[PDB]
Amino acid sequence: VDDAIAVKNNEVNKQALTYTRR
Amino acid sequence: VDDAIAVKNNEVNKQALTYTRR
Amino acid sequence: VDDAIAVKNNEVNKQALTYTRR
Amino acid sequence: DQWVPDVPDGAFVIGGGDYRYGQDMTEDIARSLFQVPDFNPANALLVLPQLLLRLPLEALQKFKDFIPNVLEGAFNTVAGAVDAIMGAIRETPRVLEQIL
Amino acid sequence: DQWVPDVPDGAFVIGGGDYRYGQDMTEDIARSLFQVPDFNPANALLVLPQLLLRLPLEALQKFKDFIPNVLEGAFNTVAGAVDAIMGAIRETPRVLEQIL
Amino acid sequence: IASLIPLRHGCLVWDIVDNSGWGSETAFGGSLLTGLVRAVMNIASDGMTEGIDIYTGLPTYPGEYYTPGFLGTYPKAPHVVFMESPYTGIESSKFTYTEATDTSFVLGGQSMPGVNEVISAGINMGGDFLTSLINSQLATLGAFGGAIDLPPLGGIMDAVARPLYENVVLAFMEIPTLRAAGLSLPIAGLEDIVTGLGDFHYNEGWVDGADKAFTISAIMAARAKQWATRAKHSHEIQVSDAAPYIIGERGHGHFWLGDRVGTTVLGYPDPYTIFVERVTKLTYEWTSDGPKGWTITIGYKEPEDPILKAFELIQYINSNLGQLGI
Amino acid sequence: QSMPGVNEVISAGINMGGDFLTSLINSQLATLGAFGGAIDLPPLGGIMDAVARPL
Amino acid sequence: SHKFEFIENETGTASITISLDHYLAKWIASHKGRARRNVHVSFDKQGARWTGRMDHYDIVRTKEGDVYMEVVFKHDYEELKHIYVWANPFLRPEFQFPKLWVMFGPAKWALLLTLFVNILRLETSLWTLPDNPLDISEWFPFSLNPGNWRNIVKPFPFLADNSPLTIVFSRFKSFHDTAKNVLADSQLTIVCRRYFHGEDPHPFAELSGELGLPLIEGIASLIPLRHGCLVWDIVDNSGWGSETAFGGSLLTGLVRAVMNIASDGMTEGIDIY
Amino acid sequence: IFVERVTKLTYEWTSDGPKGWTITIGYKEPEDPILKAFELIQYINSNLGQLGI
Repeated sequence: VDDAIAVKNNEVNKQALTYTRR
Repeated sequence: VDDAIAVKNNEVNKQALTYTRR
Repeated sequence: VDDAIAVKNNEVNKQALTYTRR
Repeated sequence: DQWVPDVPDGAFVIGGGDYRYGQDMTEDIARSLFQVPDFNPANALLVLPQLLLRLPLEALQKFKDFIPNVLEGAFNTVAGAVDAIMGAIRETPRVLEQIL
Repeated sequence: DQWVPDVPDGAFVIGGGDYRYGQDMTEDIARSLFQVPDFNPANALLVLPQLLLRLPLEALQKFKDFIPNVLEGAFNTVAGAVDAIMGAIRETPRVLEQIL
Repeated sequence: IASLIPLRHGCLVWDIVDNSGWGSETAFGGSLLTGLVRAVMNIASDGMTEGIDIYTGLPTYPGEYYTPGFLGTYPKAPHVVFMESPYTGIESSKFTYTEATDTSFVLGGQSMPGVNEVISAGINMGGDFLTSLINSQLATLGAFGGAIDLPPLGGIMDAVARPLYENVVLAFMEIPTLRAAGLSLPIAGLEDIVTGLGDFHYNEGWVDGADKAFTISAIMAARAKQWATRAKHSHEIQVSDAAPYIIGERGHGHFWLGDRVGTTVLGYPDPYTIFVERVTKLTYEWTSDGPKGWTITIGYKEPEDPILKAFELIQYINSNLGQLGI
Repeated sequence: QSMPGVNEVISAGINMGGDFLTSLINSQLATLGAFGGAIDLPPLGGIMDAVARPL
Repeated sequence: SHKFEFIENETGTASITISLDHYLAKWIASHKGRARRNVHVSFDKQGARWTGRMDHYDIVRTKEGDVYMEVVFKHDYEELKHIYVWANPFLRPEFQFPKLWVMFGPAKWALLLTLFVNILRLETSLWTLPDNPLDISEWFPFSLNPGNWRNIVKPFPFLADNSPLTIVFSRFKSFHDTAKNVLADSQLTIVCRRYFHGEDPHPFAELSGELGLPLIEGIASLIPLRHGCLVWDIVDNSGWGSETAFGGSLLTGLVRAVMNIASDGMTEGIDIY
Repeated sequence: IFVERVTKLTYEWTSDGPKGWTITIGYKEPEDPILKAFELIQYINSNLGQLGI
C-alpha cells in the first residue's frame, strides 16, 4: 500500500513541472 | 489498489468546488 | 487501505504547519 | 453592549441620509464636489470662497499672520477662516494700488 | 572578497549614523524635511534659499540662461546654483521696478 | 399576503438568523450533573476584550418549548448533548482544541483618508503663497532682459517632497490584548475563572489589508484577526439519524445547521463536562446498502484533507488579489 | 481603474480652474490686503487638485 | 510514540501520541488546571534540544475502538514569524520615519541588531543605544536590565565578525521574510537555545585567556536571565568565503577551497588550496 | 565525495523503539507535492502582504 502511494506521489511531482519553475 | 486512491481523488474533486469556480 | 491514506493525511497536516498560521 | 464602531464619514444609516442610500446621487451633483465652478469676471469673487471652503484648516492658517484685525479665534474653524480671508479682500488689483 | 554592495541612502552603519539607529528621530525633525517653514514678511528671503536647496539640478539649471554675471561652473552643484539665484535677487518688487 | 406580494415558484428567499445568542443570553458550557451555565458576552470599551457575565437565576425556556409537536434549538436554551460516556451510539469522533496564538495586532500600510492630502495642500499653499508674498512686496530676479517674477513653488516642492511624507503619518496601528495576562473565555470551565497564555507567547500578527478595512475601522479589522487567532475547540462526530436526536429544521428536528449543541469527550479529566458550540457543517450519505448517517462538525474545524486546506488558502488569495487590482 | 486620460483630463481642468481664477482676480478684481502693503492671491490649482484627488 | 523535526531557517514540528489515562495527558486536557495556559516541550538527546509550543491537540476515538491523544508542537523558530521589523522600532505606529528600516554591515551583526531592536520594542525597553548595541560590555552593570525578558540576542565583538557585508531592509515584513534571502545568499544559520536554570551554563559565559579565566567574572549576577529565556544567535556553518570543501575523494581526501564574488557581483571564483 | 550542508533532521520513536534519523543533505524540495503546494502558498502570502503596503 505505502509503495503505491509513493509511486502516485512521484507521478504528481513530475506533472507539477508543467505548472512550476524555480 | 489504484481504485481506492481514485475514489478518494474523486471525493476531493467534489469538495474543492466549495473553494473554486470557472 | 483507507486507514493508510488517513495516516498519511495526518502526517501531511502536521508538516503543513511549517508553511501556515491560522 | 458598551462598545460600538464609529460611524464612517458619509456611511448610510437608517433613513438613507441625504442621497437616499445613494439612489438620489447623480453625475451633476458628484462633479460639483471635485470640479472648479464655471466662472467669469461677474462671478469670480463669489466663486473664490467656494474654493477656499474645500481647503483643510491647516492650509488656511498660513493666512493668519497676514490679515489685519482678525476676530478672536476666527481661524479655529474653516468657515471662520474663510470669513477672515474675505474680510481682507480689497476690490482693486494689486498693480493699481501700487501705481496709486 | 572584491564585491560589496553600495551603501543605500540613509542606511544605518556601525555607530548608528546621525540619528543613532533612528532612536534620536522625532516627528519635529522629520516634518522639518517636507513641511514648508513657517514664514512671514521679516523671514521670507531667508526662507526662500531653504526651499531652493531641496530641488534637483535639473530644476535649478532652468534659471542658468537668465541670471547675469554667473561664476564659472557655478550650476554644477546645488549649493552653487542657489548661491547664483540669490545673487540675482533685487530688494524691490517687479512692479516698482517697472513703474520707475 | 400571497395576492399582495406574489412570489414565483422557485423564488430564493434570503434571511439572516441569530443562532448564537452570545450578546443576549446563551450557554458556552456546563455539566451533565447540574446543567448548562447561562451567560452573556459584552465587548468592553477597547473593542478587543469581551467580558462574560453569568446568570445566577434559575433557567427559563422559550415559549415554543411548551408547544405540542415542536422540536428544535433556540440559543437562549440549548439542550442537545452528544454523550461519549458508556452506551454511546456515535461511530467515531475527533475532538480538537487549538490554543490562542497572537497577543497584539499590527495593521496598516497607507495613511488614513485625508492625511497625505492635508500635507500636500500645505506644501502647495506654502510654496505658492511664499513666492506670491516675495513678488508682491519684497523682491524680484534681475535677468538679462530686466526683472523676472519668481515662479510659484508649491507644485515643485510637493513633487520633491512626496517620497518623504507619503504614508508616513497615521499609516500603521498596533492594537493590544489581555491574552497574555488574563481573560475569561467562552469555553467550558473558562467562563468564571481568569487564565492567560503565560509570559511566553507569540508577539505580533499582521492584519491583512488588501480591501483597506483599517481605513474604515482599524478596531473591526483587528476583531476579525482576533477571531481567526482565538482559543477554540471543535468536535467532529459520525452518527445515525433520529435516535437519540432527529436532525432537521426548527419545528421538525432537535437541531439544525448553526445551532448550539453540547458534547462530552471520552477520556476527559472531568467526565461530566459539556463543551457547547455551533454546528458548522452537516453531511448526509446514502448508498444501495441504506444510510451511512450524518457527519456533524461542532465548532469550527479546518478541512481534514490537507489538499482542501490548500484550496481554502487559494480562495482567500484570489479574493485579496482581486481587490489589489482595484 | 479609470480608462487612460480620464483622471488626467479632470486633474488638468482643476489645475486650470484655480490658477486661471486667481490670475483673473489678481489681474482685474482684487488683492489680499495684508498688514504691510498688498498681496496677490496664491495660485489655487495645485491645492484644489490635491484635495479633490480622493473624490 | 513521538516525532520531532529540525529544519535550517524554517519552523520544524513535533508530535506526541499518548494514552488518555496518562497523568500528563490529563494535565494537557485540563485547561482549567493551568492558570498560565500555554504548553511547552523539550526533547533532549546528545546535547541537542528541540523546544517548542503546542499548536493544538486531538482526542480521537476510532471506529475500531482505539482512544488516544495526539499533541502537536511548533519549533521555537516560529517566534520570528510573529515578530515584525518596523520601519522605525523607536517610534509609535502613528509616525514611521524613515519609511524603510535599512542597515549595512557584516551579515551576522546586521541581522542580529535588526532582531535586537525589535526585541527591545517588544520588551518595552527605554535603553539608550550605544555606538555598537551588540557589545556585551555595554549591557552591564544595571544598564540593559534583561532579567525579565523572554527573548535575547547573543552579543559578540564586532571586529571578529567575518560574515559578508550586506544590506538588511524591511517595511513591516516579518523577521523571517526579512532574513530569508540574507541567510540564503550569505549561507548562514540562525540558531536559538532556551536557557534552563540548574542544568545549562550561563549563555554568555566564555573562558578566553592565557590561563583560561572567565572573560567577565560574575556574568550570571551582572546579566541575569530568566528560566526559559530564548537566546538567538547566527552561526557560520558554511566557510564558503574563508576555507571549506565542496567535494573530494575517499582515496585522497576532501579538496579545500575558497569562493569569492567577482566585481560584477554575479560570478564566483573558486580558489583551491 | 559530494559535500553539502544538513538542511533537515528528523527523529521518530515508537513503542517498537527508535526508527532512527532522516537526514537531508543539501536543499531538497518537499517529497509530498502537497507540501510543495503549501510552500508556494507561503511565498504568495508574504508577497500579498507587501503589495498591500
